[PDB]
Amino acid sequence: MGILDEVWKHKLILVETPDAQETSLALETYRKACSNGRGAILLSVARGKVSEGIDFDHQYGRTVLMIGIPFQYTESRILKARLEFMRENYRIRENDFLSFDAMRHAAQCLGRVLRGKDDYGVMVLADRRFSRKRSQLPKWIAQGLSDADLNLSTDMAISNTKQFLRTMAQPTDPKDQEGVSVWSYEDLIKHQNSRK
Amino acid sequence: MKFYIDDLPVLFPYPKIYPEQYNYMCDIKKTLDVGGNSILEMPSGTGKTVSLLSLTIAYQMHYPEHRKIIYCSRTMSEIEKALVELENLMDYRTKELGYQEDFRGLGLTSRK
Amino acid sequence: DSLSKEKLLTNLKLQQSLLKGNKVLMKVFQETVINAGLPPSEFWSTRIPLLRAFALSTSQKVGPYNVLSTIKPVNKVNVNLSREKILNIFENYPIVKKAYTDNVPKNFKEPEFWARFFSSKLFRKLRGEKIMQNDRGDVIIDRYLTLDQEFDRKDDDMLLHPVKKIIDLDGNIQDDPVVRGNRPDFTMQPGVDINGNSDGTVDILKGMNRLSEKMIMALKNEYNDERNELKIDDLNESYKTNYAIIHLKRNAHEKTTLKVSNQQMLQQLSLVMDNLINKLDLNQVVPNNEVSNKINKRVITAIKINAKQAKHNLEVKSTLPIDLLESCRMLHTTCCEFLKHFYIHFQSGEQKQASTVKKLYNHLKDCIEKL
Amino acid sequence: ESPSLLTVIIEIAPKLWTTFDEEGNEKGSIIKVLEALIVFLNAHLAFNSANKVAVIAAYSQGIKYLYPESTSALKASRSDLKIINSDMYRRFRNVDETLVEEIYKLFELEKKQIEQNSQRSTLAGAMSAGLTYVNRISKESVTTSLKSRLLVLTCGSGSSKDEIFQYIPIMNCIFSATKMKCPIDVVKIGGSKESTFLQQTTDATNGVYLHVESTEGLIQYLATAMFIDPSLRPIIVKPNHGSVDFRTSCYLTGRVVAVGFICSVCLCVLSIIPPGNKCPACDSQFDEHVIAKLKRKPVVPR
Amino acid sequence: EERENEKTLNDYYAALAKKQA
Amino acid sequence: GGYAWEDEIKRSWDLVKVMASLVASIVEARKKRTAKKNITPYQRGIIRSLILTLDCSEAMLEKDLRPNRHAMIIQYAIDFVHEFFDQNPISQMGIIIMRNGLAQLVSQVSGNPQDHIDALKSIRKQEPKGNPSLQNALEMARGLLLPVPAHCTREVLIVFGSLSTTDPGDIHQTIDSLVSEKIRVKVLGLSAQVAICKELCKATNYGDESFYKILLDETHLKELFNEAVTPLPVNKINKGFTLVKMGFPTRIFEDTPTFCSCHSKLVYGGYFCPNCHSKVCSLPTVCPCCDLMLILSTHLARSYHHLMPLKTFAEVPTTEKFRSEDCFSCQSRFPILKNHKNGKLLTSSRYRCEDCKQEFCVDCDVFIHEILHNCPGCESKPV
Ligand SMILES: [Zn+2]
Ligand SMILES: [Zn+2]
Ligand SMILES: [Zn+2]
Ligand SMILES: [Zn+2]
Ligand SMILES: [Zn+2]
Repeated sequence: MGILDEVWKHKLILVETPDAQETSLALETYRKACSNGRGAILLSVARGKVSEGIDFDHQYGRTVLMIGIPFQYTESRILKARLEFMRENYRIRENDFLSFDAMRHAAQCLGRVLRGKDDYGVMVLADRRFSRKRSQLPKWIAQGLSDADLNLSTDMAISNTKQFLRTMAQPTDPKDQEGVSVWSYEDLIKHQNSRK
Repeated sequence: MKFYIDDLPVLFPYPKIYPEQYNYMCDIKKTLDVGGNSILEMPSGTGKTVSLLSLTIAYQMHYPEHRKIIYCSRTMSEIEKALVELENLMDYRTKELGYQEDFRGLGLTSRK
Repeated sequence: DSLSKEKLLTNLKLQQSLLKGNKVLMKVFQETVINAGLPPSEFWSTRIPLLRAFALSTSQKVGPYNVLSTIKPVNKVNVNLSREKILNIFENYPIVKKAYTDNVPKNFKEPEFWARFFSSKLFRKLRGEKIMQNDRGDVIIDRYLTLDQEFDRKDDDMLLHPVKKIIDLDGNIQDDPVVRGNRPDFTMQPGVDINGNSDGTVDILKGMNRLSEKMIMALKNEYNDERNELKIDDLNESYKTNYAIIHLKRNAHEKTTLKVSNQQMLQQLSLVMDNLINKLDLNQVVPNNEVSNKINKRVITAIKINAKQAKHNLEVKSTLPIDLLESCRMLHTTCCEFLKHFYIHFQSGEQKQASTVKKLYNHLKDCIEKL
Repeated sequence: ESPSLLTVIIEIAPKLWTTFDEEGNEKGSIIKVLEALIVFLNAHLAFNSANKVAVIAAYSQGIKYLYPESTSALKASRSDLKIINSDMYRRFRNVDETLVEEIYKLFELEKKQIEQNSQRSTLAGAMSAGLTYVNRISKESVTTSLKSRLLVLTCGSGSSKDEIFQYIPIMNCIFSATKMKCPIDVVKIGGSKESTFLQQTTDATNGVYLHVESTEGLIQYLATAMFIDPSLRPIIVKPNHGSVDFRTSCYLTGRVVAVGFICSVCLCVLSIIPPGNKCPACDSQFDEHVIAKLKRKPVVPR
Repeated sequence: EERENEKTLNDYYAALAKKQA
Repeated sequence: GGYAWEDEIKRSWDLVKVMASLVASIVEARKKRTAKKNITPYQRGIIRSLILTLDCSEAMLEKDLRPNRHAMIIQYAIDFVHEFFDQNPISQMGIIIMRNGLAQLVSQVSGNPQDHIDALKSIRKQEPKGNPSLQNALEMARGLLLPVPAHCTREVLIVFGSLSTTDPGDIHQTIDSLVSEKIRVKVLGLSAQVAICKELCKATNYGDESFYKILLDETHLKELFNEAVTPLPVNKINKGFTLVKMGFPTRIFEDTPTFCSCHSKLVYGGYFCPNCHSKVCSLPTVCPCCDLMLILSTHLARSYHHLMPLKTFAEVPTTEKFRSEDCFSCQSRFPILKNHKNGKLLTSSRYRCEDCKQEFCVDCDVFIHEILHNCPGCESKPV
């Protein structure tokens, strides 16, 4: 349908191949293209090789476009047997366990975008079924997720992303973060004395 | 920096520290003094690996038991990242203490 | 490299092309280099930035990009093929240039070649489209399909190289070599046909990854790091400015090419006191009709001087005809160019080029004689 | 057409005026220049109903506004002294009475502490204060489209030479006046024919420079040359003779600079290479190679 | 005329080529 | 299972629910004054060679800035050229635009702002399009800044609007070449923080990350454009302190038109060169006949206020006994300024100077520091 042709005008497209060597070459190509400002997009499996271990700090992140909830193939016999075992032995519901596993894979996908509090990047989740799963997110992502963003469409999500990227492209105030977001040794000593 | 938690001196290899990191060291030291299992979730982005390595190396050196540290990760790449952070931590510890103490740290992977 | 001063001075063809392109500089050039005998190296010595600008106007090229993705039709459909589009097709896809070299001067003309190529399966493969056997392709172009796959295989040879262990995804699956867990299902695996063979949708993924790698490695030409990568720069100390500070001494020397006592100070001050108390007659300001004559004469003479200067202050009109005015203008231009070269060689301060200074002095004497 | 603000900067230095009185045959020329200024201000207020007048006196120990009075002085006050006759125009009478009362107060202050002698002339500070007052009245905009004009009445008297410490403040005043389109007119009453800084002030800010030697007949000069209203500036030519070269003085020798060398850091002007290869005002060690290139003699065959 | 100017530059280039020759 | 219409009415008028406002304004005013406390006489390179790189690609077609990006960037660049040549007269400037993957040079590096104004007016009519190339623009800036003398600081200003760029070759080699040539690049981004621009600004400014500026709105764009007319503070490691040989021409006066030596046209006025006696049209320019910098004293005079700045005026304490009831250089009476009923003389509008201890109003505080650059109280002090 020619979507990728429009994508090629801005960012290079790199896809996680099943071959691990070609995936590593694609990943280092993605990092090289993000470094020199050519701009690149990486398409990866949320349960694949790239989703585990590989981090996307600073320029290598800036957006985690999550296409849908990473649920497993539900009618696979191994997963159904494991779900029945979990229900019978630990009283864990099958839908609850499936939602937990998919949400933890989504969470580990979202956790790769940040390294350091100077880093920034948006986490967009493109499915209708994330909206009920706000509580199943990790606590810090839940704090970062405002209630007005739980049912966004595409257009105001794009506008909010543009406003966000304009907002933290500005230099932060050192006085706004001197002893509240990052501590010096003196701030640590002050907090130690305040605890006791 | 260098600071103290209870009676345990900690050599953090950065001049600045996140508050979540200090709470993380407090919780790990409480767990290791009690001696049980624990599940701790720092937010990503903050220096979880450097905090873990700093407190565990400080606990191993200062406390006389010199308990071994088994850092089980999920992938070889994360093993290498933990090794890099550990190398930076021990370089900082050598710089601060003025000497390289008797210390061995290695990563284990396959023959390939 | 090629942008150095001597390279631009020795570049005869680029100078000739700049001379052909420009028009106003030819009046200087044909009257100074040819008609006055100035060496062209001296002429282009003072115009080195102009030569560098003309070199960089044409030497630069656009960045590589997915030119075949931009090429789309618009029954009759038409596509516009720019020359730089053809060049980028050749650069990004050497298979198209290889098929161009052995066919266009040999068998059929270039528009027929591109008409055959856009109807071929090779174009669909290079565009990332899924190839289907129902399409006709082009029988001339499709002979290169196996050789295009050979080029794709050769492209993996110099692209494959060992990577750092931070992003070594190959070694992550080789960390446990004897793992024999449950086989991943068909969702975790590439698609297959009814016969179990590959459906070719992974081929377009490998093709676009190869295209991205080729674009990136095209930048890699002549045109301990893990510790730095893994360091948290926010937790480190903030950057401290090392800007130089200056302290200025204001005790300058005074400009070079009857002090009153306090008693007469107080006497004059008290005189002004009593003269302000007794009467400030403002009618005394009127001149005595004789000093006013001199004041008006001085002011009107100053006004006459300023107004004669500022009566007359795109160039202005000239009483000369255009022939004599242009002759005076080009003589002034070649005199100014000779003067500039003479002053450059005079203030250069090198004894090795004093003969050039003597020749330029003789040229200046000839300019005086011509004036 | 449009009203304008006439900010008069008169430099009543008792030493300068005493030297001017001793050089001339007459005495008490401060009275003559003050009454000529008062008549000129009356003429300016007669030019338009809405124009205003500012007067700042640059005395020995600072500056002091003469018209209008200080707001604290207005609130504290009114002993109406009879220096000016009360039968004149009240609009002129208020200005004249305020001016002469503040002249008497400032001269009583000068007599009070005449034992203290200061070598720091405050003409440039008074010019800066006048520019700030012009900015205040223009930005206040109680009268819309109010023009402005600075008149500087100074005396040289052949005693005070050119002062190098005033150069940067005068240039800053020049750029502030050029930014605000406020002409600066300078009248010099002294034996020294040329005042280079004030000539540059008049030339750069589209002002009029006028050097005179006799305080008598000064109102003719003021009403003829200095009465160029800002509305009629482009249609009236200026009698400012003696065009200035816009040069400057060398830092360590003091002479007016020819082709010269300036420091790349502090922009101090040097007519020669400084000794020790170090900048005098800036203390920056110059490279010996580049100054050897500057010291290189030109070439000629034998 | 531009054409005779180009002829003069071509003749100058030919003279230069003879100079290297 | 319901619908939107069956829900209760919005009642937007009910949602609107309704003195210490001066204190709330003055805390922000003091925070603004807090950021201006770090005033130091940093050495700044007065002689500059600023290459203005303007984006003219498809990202300028976005109308997120009124009316489109390209038109107001051209207008702000015109205003920036005027302000830059007003405050840095000696400095030269060249203009480069990026269009269709090719950097385009539109005006040579010259000290005449009128040529750059005409070039910008010529570029204003054409429609921007294409895909920008940071490497081509930086290479052409490197070529243009190559004949710049060592005393003159080499700077590149990039008004970059796109978020991605396409380069013919490696851009890190170009960054290393720019660092080796002592070229400082300041990039004014439009959309977001591009990593390559941040890295380029960090490397070319000796580890300074504050040279990558991103606007927020119209006023922030104007402030960022007005921030670039000030000369950049040079590094301590720079040892290019060289004497600059230059002349001060005398303004020649003649009613007869004569040929100028710079453009070979009939000019009434001019300035005869003090070294080689060749007249020039405008100043400051290098001499076309003897290659000497020809400036006036006023051209030097514009730049001492960067060399020594005025220390910022200190807000007076409320409880402190005020010296005067009116302003010093302004004589505007300071009002009571009762912010609340018991505020009394809270945040008194006097601004004491650190040297003369003279009080000034808000208009004098924002005038003596901006248009003037000298304290009238400090000059009225009889030292
Ligand atoms: Zn200096
Ligand atoms: Zn000219
Ligand atoms: Zn000259
Ligand atoms: Zn004021
Ligand atoms: Zn002061």
